[PDB]
Amino acid sequence: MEVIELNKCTSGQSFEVILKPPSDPSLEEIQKKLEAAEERRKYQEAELLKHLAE
Amino acid sequence: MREIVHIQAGQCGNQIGAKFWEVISDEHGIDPTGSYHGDSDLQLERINVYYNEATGNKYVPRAILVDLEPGTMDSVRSGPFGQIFRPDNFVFGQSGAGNNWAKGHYTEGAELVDSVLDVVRKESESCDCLQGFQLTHSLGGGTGSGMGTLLISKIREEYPDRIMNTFSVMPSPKVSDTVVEPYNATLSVHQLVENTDETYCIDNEALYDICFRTLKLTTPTYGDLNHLVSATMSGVTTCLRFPGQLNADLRKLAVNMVPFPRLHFFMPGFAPLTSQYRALTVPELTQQMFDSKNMMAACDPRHGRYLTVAAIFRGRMSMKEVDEQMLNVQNKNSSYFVEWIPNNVKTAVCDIPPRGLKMSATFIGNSTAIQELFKRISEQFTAMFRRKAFLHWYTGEGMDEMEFTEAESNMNDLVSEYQQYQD
Amino acid sequence: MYTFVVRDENSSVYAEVSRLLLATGQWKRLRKDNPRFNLMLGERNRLPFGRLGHEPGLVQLVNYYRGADKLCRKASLVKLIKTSPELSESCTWFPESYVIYPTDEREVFLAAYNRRREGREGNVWIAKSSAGAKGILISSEASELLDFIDEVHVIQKYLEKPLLLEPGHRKFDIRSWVLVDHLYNIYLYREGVLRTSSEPYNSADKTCHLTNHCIQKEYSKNYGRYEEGNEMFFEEFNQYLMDALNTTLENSILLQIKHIIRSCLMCIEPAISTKHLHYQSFQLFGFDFMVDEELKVWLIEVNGAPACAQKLYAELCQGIVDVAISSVFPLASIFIKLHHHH
Amino acid sequence: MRECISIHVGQAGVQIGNACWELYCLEHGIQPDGQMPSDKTIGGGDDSFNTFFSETGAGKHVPRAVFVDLEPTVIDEVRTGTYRQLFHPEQLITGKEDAANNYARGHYTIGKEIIDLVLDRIRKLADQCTGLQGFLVFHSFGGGTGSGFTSLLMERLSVDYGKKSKLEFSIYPAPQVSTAVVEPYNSILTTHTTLEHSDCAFMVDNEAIYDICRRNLDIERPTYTNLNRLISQIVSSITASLRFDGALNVDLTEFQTNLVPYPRIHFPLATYAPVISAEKAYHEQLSVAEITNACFEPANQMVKCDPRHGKYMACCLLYRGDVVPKDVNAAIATIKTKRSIQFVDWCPTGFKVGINYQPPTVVPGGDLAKVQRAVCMLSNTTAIAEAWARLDHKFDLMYAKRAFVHWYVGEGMEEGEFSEAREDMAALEKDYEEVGVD
Ligand SMILES: Nc1nc2c(ncn2[C@@H]2O[C@H](COP(=O)(O)OP(=O)(O)OP(=O)(O)O)[C@@H](O)[C@H]2O)c(=O)[nH]1
Ligand SMILES: Nc1ncnc2c1ncn2[C@@H]1O[C@H](COP(=O)(O)OP(=O)(O)CP(=O)(O)O)[C@@H](O)[C@H]1O
Ligand SMILES: Nc1nc2c(ncn2[C@@H]2O[C@H](COP(=O)(O)OP(=O)(O)O)[C@@H](O)[C@H]2O)c(=O)[nH]1
Ligand SMILES: [Ca+2]
Ligand SMILES: [Ca+2]
Ligand SMILES: [Ca+2]
Ligand SMILES: [Mg+2]
Ligand SMILES: [Mg+2]
Ligand SMILES: [Mg+2]
Repeated sequence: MEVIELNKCTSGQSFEVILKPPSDPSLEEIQKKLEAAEERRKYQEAELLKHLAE
Repeated sequence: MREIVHIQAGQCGNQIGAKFWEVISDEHGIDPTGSYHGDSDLQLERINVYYNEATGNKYVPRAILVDLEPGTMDSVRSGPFGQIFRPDNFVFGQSGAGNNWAKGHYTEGAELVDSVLDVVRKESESCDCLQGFQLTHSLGGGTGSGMGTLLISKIREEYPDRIMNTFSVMPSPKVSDTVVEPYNATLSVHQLVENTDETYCIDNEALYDICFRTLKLTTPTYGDLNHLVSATMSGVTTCLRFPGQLNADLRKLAVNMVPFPRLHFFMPGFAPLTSQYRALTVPELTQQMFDSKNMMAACDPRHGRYLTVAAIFRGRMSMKEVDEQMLNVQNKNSSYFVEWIPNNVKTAVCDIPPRGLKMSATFIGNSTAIQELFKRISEQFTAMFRRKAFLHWYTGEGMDEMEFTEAESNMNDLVSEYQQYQD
Repeated sequence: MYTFVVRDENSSVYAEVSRLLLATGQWKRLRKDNPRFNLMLGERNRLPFGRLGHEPGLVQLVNYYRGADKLCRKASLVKLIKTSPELSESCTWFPESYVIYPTDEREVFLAAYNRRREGREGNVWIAKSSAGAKGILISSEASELLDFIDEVHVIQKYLEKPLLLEPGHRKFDIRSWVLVDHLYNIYLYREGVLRTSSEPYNSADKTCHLTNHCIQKEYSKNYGRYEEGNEMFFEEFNQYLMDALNTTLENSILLQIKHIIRSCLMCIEPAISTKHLHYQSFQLFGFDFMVDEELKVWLIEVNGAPACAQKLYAELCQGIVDVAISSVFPLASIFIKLHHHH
Repeated sequence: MRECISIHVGQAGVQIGNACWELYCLEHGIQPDGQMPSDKTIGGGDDSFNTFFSETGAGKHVPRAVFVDLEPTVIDEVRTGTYRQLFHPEQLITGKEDAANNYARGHYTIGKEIIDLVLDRIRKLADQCTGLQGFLVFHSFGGGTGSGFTSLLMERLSVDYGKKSKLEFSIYPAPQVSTAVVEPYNSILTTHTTLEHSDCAFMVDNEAIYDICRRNLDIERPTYTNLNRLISQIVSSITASLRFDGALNVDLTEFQTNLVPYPRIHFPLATYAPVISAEKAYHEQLSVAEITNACFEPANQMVKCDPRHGKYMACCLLYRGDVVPKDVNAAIATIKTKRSIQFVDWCPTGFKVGINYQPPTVVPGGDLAKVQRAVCMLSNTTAIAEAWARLDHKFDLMYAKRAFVHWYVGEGMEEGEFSEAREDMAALEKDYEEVGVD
């Protein structure tokens, strides 16, 4: 084993032990998605109200 | 504050609706005058779901009473809790509906429906955040069936984003008033298929058999039948009325219980059903709750498969033992639960038991076996419709035979849709 | 009422186990995709171990050890023996083997091959792999072996001096069935089988060199001459060792067999044990051994999904239910327990 | 000093956040009224605890936290709780009606109408930061708000705070305490949308916490209160390096550098020991070797899986209490000769170790006993993909029948998002198998 990067302070310490060496969408694009879903909800509600009007 | 607006329509709807308000007022500590006299803050934590608070800390049911004749509603106003209802919420005509879906839906009911919607609007306008509506009615008569489904269609038009829930009493020749009940029920079922999110199927055939075979009542009355309905309605609404994690509102219940929009017809069950001081253990509660003899729809669950199940236990008991027994029933009879909906059985526990019982359990099942109920109605419909028998009562109100043919095809489609997911 | 699922229809051993469980009246068979089971008779390939032990209120048990493939593959067994200090390359009961890819030990095999040919000693090797169903070449030329693989294989020293049964002057191999339960107890079935060659051993034809039951039934003219189905059981073999070599099966062979079984399974115990795991495993193994003319036992093969001898299906499968299944799910010895320190 | 902002979304995120900030105050000596007598710099300062707490002129230490829920009842508990004085109303955001366990309702329908308010309240906290380093986001997988609104919030945070790191504490669904049949849908929908926006996510399976509470705390039927007190202990040990003096995991960027070499594979497994019942009058205190050996037992992991049948990419040991490096290295040497610990070939076989001398703080009157030393291991092992396989299988069972899909389409979500999210999870499972299996 090899201990490296030992750092000590009043509240504790840290180190590393080695055992073996190795071998986004824009604001506009998000807004389009939210508005597209809202438009689909509006279309579904309009079809329902049309069905109820018949 | 997720308020529910309650509506009861017709003779059956007002009689079971009044008993429902009598039972849950007692559970929440509300006296016939609207004054709270309980001793637990759990009684009032979710009191606003069903009750408005008036002057003097009075609690007024958010309930609207509808009928096309004043008879039954006069009896309600003279009943035990008759004075608790808001007097302006009594909306009634004088002509009656003559056990005729057409009179309720198209002629007599159309003249009265606007005044009901005015009262519904007044109650909704005072809600902090209305979650939806619950309707109690029968399907075999004229007002509850015909005007009740008319009301549902108009409420959906005005409140399209709110949940619609019904307690719908299905007719049976064993407990029948008129021969046209299959006509009225078939016409109403198609309305429910389209315009409700959740419907508890309360079969008068099942209610009669339970009173006679189990409760040992040789001559059951409607009052005896309505005692089973009150207990069931109290149990299935427990999760809406008391603090809890599961199915705490009408929409989360629908999301848990309805995998396909049209298949939203539930088989309710209750335990215990005693013909009375003996203690009922958790294994006994769980086994009786799943027994077909405790179901309210007169359908054999072993003839179908459970899509979803909600179970509610009431009383002081071991939640560890409740979990073990609920897992036992599922693991014992796993063939009766569809495998393509994992963990489809949900369990709630409420510490407050119903009146007169230390422990109780309520069952809500979305089973494909409910198709037996619709098949039964469809057969009785066709037996008369093939000879156009008794149709003149309906064509005299402006209806055409084609509307009956379409209602017939619509319910046969519903039956075929249940059979699809049973295989 | 316990529940189980069947996911390997081709398993003759667990088709009998499933038949026995149903005959108890206390076990119910579910659909193969129903997750609410107590016992899974799993498939051989890509058993979904990651979906086991996540069912509330169900103690779940599976008939395979995840990770046991390290022992039950040709190339995996060679690497496991060489790289594990518990077994080491100085392992005396395993033939000198090398993993040759068509990690690679081409130069190491040729180094020992050149050392043998230079030393005028026996230099016969055998090439095989896990893809050989009824693909094996035995040769004394390393060039012929390396050219065959290119057309993952292993090449191990062919035991040129096997113990030959008389009459017949014929080769054999010993199959041992071993059951490891959920507590990692190692149970050796008291009944083994000698799968014998019916042809005389010729050190100058693969029918007299390969003792497989399929090869003897498809290429040997003497199939079933000396023993039925070219299968000699322990009672006759022990009687032969007494009459011919003045010794017993227990002393001359079985002590080494029990030592090898224990060594292999103890080596992989930390990697496969289900002691503190959310599900439990058991597994039936088929160990194959060779015996040389000096009564030394050599390990050749470990089978992870073995079949059984026809005469021994009923006894062994019943023993599986007794110590592996009913020990976890009790209802309402034919094994030798190889004791060890966990 | 660089500030960190905590965001708690939905019921699970809020209730876990309430348990964490209660524990933080106990650890830092902050009273329920916000006062901190040990803090000698009144009204300001850039100490390590100031990464999580701001200071008013009156000496109140205010959490850098936002609570968001689409239903008011859970956050109203924070408004009238023990630590109600820590927070001002601007930090507590409530809606009128929740997402009804529906990812699409939380993400599209309700999320569109409240996302700008939430970001404005977060902006108010960021404006108090001299050097904000990023966010810690607490939420469930299964709830409509925890799944649907979190993914929308995480997308917008990448837009408005492009350089900032974002870490997750995510509650993986378990039927023993779950409240919705569609939770596998919501889990996969939110993982797909959040995957490119999260730098490091600590998944906690409610099943593992439930059984640890039953087995090690002798709780017959654990409640959310039992679960969240244990979860807050694990969260505290994970964030302690941001709140105390030290040299390991001292900023959010170091979490990715130390635990996440492959960006998509950013779900470290947490293992915690020891969990000891406070009901036991006297318990034998476990040594460094014993608690370190317990980090390799599946019974102590936040997700039940088998690290023996995977490969490690990184491993951190976070100790609290009476621990010195000599005993850690002696424990590691013994463990390596008994345990199946395989690292991928392109990574060194080793452990980054951090020790904080202050032993763990337990909530007075809680279920957890005070111990002399404890450890939380954070290991990026491919074995955690077993949790994805379980989740994806349940998804496949329901989606093959389109069960419950109409609830999501009714909220404006396209059905193609289901298969798109599932294809992403399929590619994720394939990544883990390519890394951890030969
Ligand atoms: N560990 C833990 N899990 C919780 C807690 N609360 C809820 N959960 C889990 O979270 C999932 C449900 O999500 P919730 O957070 O309750 O739902 P939500 O985020 O409020 O979203 P909606 O209510 O649908 O609007 C289930 O799997 C619960 O088991 C909690 O306090 N602690
Ligand atoms: N190193 C060796 N020395 C001598 N003979 C050997 C040998 N390796 C194999 N044999 C012979 O060749 C036969 C086939 O070997 P192998 O172990 O490949 O069988 P197999 O895997 O094809 C079927 P099984 O799974 O039942 O063992 C053995 O039964 C044995 O008789
Ligand atoms: N369970 C129950 N069923 C009833 C009651 N009253 C009527 N019914 C049933 O309801 C149907 C008659 O409809 P009814 O409500 O009386 O007609 P309406 O007033 O026009 O709605 C028949 O199937 C009856 O069996 C009652 O009090 N309880
Ligand atoms: Ca008129
Ligand atoms: Ca200060
Ligand atoms: Ca980013
Ligand atoms: Mg009547
Ligand atoms: Mg083989
Ligand atoms: Mg919520």
